[PDB]
Amino acid sequence: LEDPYEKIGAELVKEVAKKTTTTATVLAQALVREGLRNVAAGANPLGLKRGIEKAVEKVTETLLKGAKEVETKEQIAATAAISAGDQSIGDLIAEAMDKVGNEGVITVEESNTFGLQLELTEGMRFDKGYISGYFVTDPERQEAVLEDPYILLVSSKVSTVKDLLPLLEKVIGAGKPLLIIAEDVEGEALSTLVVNKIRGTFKSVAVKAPGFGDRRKAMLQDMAILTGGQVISEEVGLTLENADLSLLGKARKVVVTKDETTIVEGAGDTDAIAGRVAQIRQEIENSDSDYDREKLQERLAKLAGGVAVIKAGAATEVELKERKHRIEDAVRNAKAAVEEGIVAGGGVTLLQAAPTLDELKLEGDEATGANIVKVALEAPLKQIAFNSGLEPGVVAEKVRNLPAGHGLNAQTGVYEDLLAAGVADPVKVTRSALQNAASIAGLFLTT
Amino acid sequence: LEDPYEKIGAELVKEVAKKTDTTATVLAQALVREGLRNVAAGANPLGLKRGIEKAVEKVTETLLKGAKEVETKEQIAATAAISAGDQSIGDLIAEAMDKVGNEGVITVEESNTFGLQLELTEGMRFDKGYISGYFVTDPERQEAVLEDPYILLVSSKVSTVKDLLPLLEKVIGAGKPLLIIAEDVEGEALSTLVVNKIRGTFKSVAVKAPGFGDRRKAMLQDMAILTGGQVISEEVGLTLENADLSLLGKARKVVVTKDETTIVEGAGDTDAIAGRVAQIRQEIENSDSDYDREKLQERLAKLAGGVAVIKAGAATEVELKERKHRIEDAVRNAKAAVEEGIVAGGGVTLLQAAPTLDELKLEGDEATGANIVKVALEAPLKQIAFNSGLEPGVVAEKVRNLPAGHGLNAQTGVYEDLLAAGVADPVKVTRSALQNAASIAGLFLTTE
Ligand SMILES: [Mg+2]
Repeated sequence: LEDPYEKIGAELVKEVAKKTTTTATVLAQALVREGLRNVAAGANPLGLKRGIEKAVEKVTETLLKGAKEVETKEQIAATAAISAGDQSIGDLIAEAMDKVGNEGVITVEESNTFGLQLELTEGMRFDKGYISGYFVTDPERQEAVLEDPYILLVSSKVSTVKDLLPLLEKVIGAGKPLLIIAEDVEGEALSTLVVNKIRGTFKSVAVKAPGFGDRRKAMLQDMAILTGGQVISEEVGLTLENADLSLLGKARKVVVTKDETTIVEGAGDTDAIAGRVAQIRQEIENSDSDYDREKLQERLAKLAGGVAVIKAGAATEVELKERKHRIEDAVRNAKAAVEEGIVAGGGVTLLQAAPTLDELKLEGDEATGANIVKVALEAPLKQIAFNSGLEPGVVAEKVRNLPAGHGLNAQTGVYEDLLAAGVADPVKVTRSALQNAASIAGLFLTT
Repeated sequence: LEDPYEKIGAELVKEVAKKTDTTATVLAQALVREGLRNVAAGANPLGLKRGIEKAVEKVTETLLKGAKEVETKEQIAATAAISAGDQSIGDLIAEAMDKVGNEGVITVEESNTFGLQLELTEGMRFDKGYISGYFVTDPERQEAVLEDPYILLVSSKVSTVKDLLPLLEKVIGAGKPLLIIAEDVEGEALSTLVVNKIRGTFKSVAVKAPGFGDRRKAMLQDMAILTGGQVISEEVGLTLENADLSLLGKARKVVVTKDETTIVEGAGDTDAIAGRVAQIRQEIENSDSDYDREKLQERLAKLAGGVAVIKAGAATEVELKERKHRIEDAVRNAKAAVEEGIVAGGGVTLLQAAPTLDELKLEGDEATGANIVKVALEAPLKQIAFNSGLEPGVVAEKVRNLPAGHGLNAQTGVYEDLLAAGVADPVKVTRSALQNAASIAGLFLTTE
């Protein structure tokens, strides 16, 4: 017996949570559900809202405090282990993470041998995707992939053709593909690119150069040095209309997604790349302004860290797929666990955070909004036990009474330390999930 | 044969000219002495003045009308190079106007490298200066300049001393200066900030946040993102007690004048910024009001625009100051050309304008007031002829006649096209000079 009016809300919250999950939705649905219930009893939608927010801030802290850290390769490997359901894969990720460090570029690649192989190379990644989604090549992943690409680096906009075709020709005359990173690519240069690309006459991609202004020119310089090319900036005697392939950097493979370009390989001497690396260590030392050291460490990281490449073997392209996926997922989990740490999954951490909300003194509407969150904190667990075909109220009461870290495991069915068991979660994820559920829920009780 | 009187008065005028704003001074003197003779011949002040005012208008629409427009990077470049006495400069500014766009912010600082530098960075200028002039650090330029500051955004009034202590404590702890932008900064809060600045204890500036109510609160948030800071509010974010330096935003430099605040190089995540600019473009499209719309789009033009910096090849001395104040003039002066156009430089475009006065209602005293104007229009060129040592009336008569758009030069001594010959003024400038003079003259007539 579910109230029609609540059901219609339920579905409006779900159809939203989609766009911005399973935890977050079930968690939102609960919040909104208790929301409408108290809004109907004459309660300020706003007061219930701010009250929720305070509750969520407080639970957040409590979750970040009571979070098991993940630092040793050994631990790290275990986290990735779970995320992929394979010890072999987690160890290879932990290896890679150790080599290039937790925050390093770790891509995964379709090897033709079989098994699982780790290789390191140079390259870097920046948060700038393709200009047009028409530059795409693997529709399912929504990525463009160039192979043995020439790299055009331009410190201005590109929109004419009169300066493009000189270069373009000389590049198709090599039967090589091309990545161009410029201030921007505007139509007549964007369309000549996207078009020749479908004609199949010319494969390529265009990406907005990262940053703004002068730092932007230094990051293009960076890329030239890490690619073996020279930045095209007519301001210093280097015409676009006049450029032999000599001015373009090369690499092994480029990969552009909706928001990040990855170059893999080089591309400039070990000398030059060392030179740049040092010079940047210099600026770092000779600066007393913290911003520039931030942005410098940043440039350094990409330039110095290089790229870890995980190689996977297979025979069905579908397996190659499922594999690439599984690994990629384990990476992002690994990285997230190394940042706020890790916590018992199963929705137990959340349901056992509820009693932290008594340390909170609020009055009326903001106090109810707090107690609403307190009830929602159990939704994820209760929801799981329901799919498990167990008794929601009943499981919420057999867990509300157990050691901090133990609850229902729907794999075995055996109430145990869920952390032990490898039912865990990166706490970033549990904290994100609550926060969104609480924005969504807030917005609802207000619009 | 100078008149001790007209002399004693031309002199008095020159001083009232050195007040705000020299073409105007010669104009104002010409209007006043001519205006005096006539007053000393019966003619009424109020009458002549009123007349001058109406006579100036006419000369205005006319000067606007005879305006060679400027759009292109060529033209624009050309203008600034004149007003700067360099063509590197001209270009460098025309360039600077290419990038940040035409009505964007273009800052000039004195650097220590040699080649005048164009750096683009994130940043912002808004229309509010220092709450108090005691924050001034360069007393010549009436400016407060702050290096590597920590910026504080507060959507409420700051008055209370105690409220800030826990934050100020932490900022003195870093040797960094602080720019505070609140609803206001008054009372013991204000004096405390000031006292400390005089002492040397602590380097700050306090500025009022722009606009009102909601719309102010939104711009604050804009400043927040552009800087990496978050707006301290008592409705979303937390109290001013137990605040962290991570809350503060930062930038390479803040310039606060009597009128304005520039934030150079905000320390914000370039993509955080981009994202917000997005949020605004959306708001614009969803906007139900053509008013709500123009506001949003200038907010947007501030974020996305950033700030052109120009560094002054130095090496090495007081020249770096002069050199700065010139580059600056060449900038407000190109921004000005574009906006209204250019005209016959020299003292010319003004002269040839007088023939536009006759189309008025030449009646009584106001008839004469206007007749005074047609006279002073000669003044500009007059003075110049007086320098290279010519015959005012002769040079003046000849030029008075030469086909619309030609006149004499200074280095050139050639009655040739002077626009082409490269000698010109922003209309606006020329229009302002006359308008000002008349306003001076305006006094000497009514008052003693
Ligand atoms: Mg300066």
